Amino acid sequence: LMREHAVLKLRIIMETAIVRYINESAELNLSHYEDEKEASRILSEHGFPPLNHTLIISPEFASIEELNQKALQGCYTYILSLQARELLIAAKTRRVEKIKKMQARLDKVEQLLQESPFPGASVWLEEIDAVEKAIIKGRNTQWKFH
Amino acid sequence: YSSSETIEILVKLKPNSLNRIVEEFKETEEQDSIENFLRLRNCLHSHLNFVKPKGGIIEFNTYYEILYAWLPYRRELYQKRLMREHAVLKLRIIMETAIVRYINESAELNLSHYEDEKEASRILSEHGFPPLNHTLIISPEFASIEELNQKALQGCYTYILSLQARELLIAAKTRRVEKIKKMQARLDKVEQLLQESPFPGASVWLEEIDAVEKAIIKGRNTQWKFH
Amino acid sequence: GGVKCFASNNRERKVFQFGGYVADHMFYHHGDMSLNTSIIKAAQYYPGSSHLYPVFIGIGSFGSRHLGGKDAGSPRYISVQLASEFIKTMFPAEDSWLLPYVFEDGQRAEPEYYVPVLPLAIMEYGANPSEGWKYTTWARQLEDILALVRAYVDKDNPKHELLHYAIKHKITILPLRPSNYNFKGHLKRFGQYYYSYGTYVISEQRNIITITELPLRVPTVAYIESIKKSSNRMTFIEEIID
Amino acid sequence: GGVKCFASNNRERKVFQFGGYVADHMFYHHGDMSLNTSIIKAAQYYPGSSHLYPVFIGIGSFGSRHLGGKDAGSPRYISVQ
Amino acid sequence: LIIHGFVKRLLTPLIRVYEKGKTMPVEFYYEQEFDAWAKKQTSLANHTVKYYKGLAAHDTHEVKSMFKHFDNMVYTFTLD
DNA sequence: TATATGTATGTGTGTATATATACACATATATATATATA
DNA sequence: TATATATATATGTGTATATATACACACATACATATACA
Repeated sequence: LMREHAVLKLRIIMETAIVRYINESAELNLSHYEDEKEASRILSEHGFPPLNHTLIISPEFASIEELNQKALQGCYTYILSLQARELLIAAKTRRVEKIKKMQARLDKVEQLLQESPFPGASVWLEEIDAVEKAIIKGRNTQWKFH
Repeated sequence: YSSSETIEILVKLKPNSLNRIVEEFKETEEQDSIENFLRLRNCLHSHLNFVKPKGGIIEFNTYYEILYAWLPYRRELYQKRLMREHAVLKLRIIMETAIVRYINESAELNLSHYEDEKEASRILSEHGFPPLNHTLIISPEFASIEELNQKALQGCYTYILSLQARELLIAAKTRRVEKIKKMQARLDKVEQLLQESPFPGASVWLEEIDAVEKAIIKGRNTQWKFH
Repeated sequence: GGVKCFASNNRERKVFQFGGYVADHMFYHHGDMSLNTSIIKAAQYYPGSSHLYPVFIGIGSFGSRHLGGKDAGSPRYISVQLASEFIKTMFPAEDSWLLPYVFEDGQRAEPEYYVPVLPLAIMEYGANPSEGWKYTTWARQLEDILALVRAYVDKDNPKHELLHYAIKHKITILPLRPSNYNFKGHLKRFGQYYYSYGTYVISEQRNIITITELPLRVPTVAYIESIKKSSNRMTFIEEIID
Repeated sequence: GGVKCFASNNRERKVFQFGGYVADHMFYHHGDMSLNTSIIKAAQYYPGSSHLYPVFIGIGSFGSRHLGGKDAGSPRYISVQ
Repeated sequence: LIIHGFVKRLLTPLIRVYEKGKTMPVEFYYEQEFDAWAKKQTSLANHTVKYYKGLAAHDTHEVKSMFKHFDNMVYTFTLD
């Protein structure tokens, strides 16, 4: 639950730069610049956060210290590697509702970190129920899962 | 007393027995009395019975027949690879010399204003962009040349719509223009290779003979370890 | 290696091909015959097998009760498959990122342990020797274990704080019986141990006793050959038919 | 299967692991012992061997002249790339 | 006979590690020694670790360099 | 002459270590076996 | 010395079967060694 809370905050921070870049790249006009260093300079001169995109989007075996330790110290690869398919209005709408769903999930994670007796007490009841009905459905099919 | 790669066998004779071998094991012109005695020759007797394409046995009488049956397959395979390369190079020139003009006209075109892929493909069909099949051009895996020119012009604008904003920069423009120049120089070289004597693709095969020869020489020197 | 192999689609493999996979990617440094035997006995499922909840679904001939599971096929014949939803529910994927791993030769291979949702070490069977020690378990009821973990975790269960007191002071409240699933004899607790009983059926009109059940984990042909070597018993029976 | 197996990096594997690969991805419908024997003998190189220009480099003990290549290692031991 | 030097043994590597560029490998005889070694490193991106399961996995140049130093690597048991 | 009483064997489970064997198919070579010659 | 057998080996790509050994411990079967005698 601590890992999920950290990754959700970091991904909210990541996408609420991409959406305003889609809003402001029509007149930012990145097609005018020479190479990616000038582009990274002019992106940092308008307040976009430098991010480690290959570890925000895929935390594999990173502990939470090396998650909040080396992920805000990246570059502008998250914003310079966008396809032109992404710049349409339906993709903006989908990113907005995905930001809303991640905000709701972050609220649920902080709500069930504090429960009694220990954090994550209802989740383990749900996994008890799922394992029990999977054992029943495997016993009914001679362990063949038809 | 032999090593792991060199023969050294040692016999020992009974005393005063070199003389009695020669009357027992007679020397013909084809082999010596010792080589009759110590089993030291053999005949190289061949059975050149192979299978052919589309199955079934085939049976040759000499190694020259196998070589003369082998040569035309390599000849026509060179002709096939050069014609396939010619088709793919024309189609890739056609693909990238529209990416260049989309990069040049993206500011005037204002792609962010449009709603989805339908309206974007419609507004890209009106400004003279060719519909292409991006997957068959980037990876023509096993497509024959009729398949390659039959389903190529029957696609959409996915080649232009998965462009990253990384490659709307000016060094990327210089890079794409010089690789288009290299592709059309390669296309001129290919259509010049399709004409030469005695059959198309006769210099590339000599180059590959020399490459196979130097790789075999390197392998024979390194005890086939290729260090 | 089975979670890693069958990820894309749950397509069947052979036993020796899956064994080659799990010897390549999990850095196994031993022979192949023992690994293939381990895969075979990890896939088996019959009344009286070691595993009550196997990792794999076995496809082919995987042996029977009668020869004790020693009558399977060769590994070029039989197939395995990942029991995907049981493996998904018991061993969750988002938990496996947060485990200590074993390194062979530099690279990650496999965890130090899995931490399942249920205490799977007391839910199955086993009988091994080793160096110095012996291992032997008899599996518990599923319902007892579910009642224990729901008494620990759930706060609206009326045996919650009693069970917390029992954990504090090392006493027992809730029962924990042996598993009689797929077993048709009967279990009796006498003193300090349980005994398991098979079922006969007698008829003096024909001098026939009909055995209809053997005790837990008794192979059939081993039992029948064991009853034929005791000449104290052979003096009373004439003919034995399976 | 060997062109496809050693594509990314040419790291060597055991003979039984490569045999499992080529029986999986090339749809080999036979036993596993003769496939491993063919992978062993398709990589040997000594004076008087069958193949003068072998497909594979063999890493281990692959037999000698003195037994006709019949004294190689088991596939558990030796490797090819 | 264990008193008077009759039981002997060779001594072979279990892991050899090959540095890029250099011409001498690092030989470890126990597995935990190599594990404690390899955990100490920070960049093992260009080393090739070779595990030698049985002794018949040893290549030709390796067996040549092990048989040039044969009596260098035989040991003898002394009874306490 | 029955009784115990301390001996000795003996399979059996999982995870290891190292091996063994029958058969098909073509053709060239072989080494001893065989008539009848006498 | 001859004409004549019938069994015998080796090659690649195939078809099938196997077996000792280590390690712990509860359990089963085989005496056998006495100790009163009888």
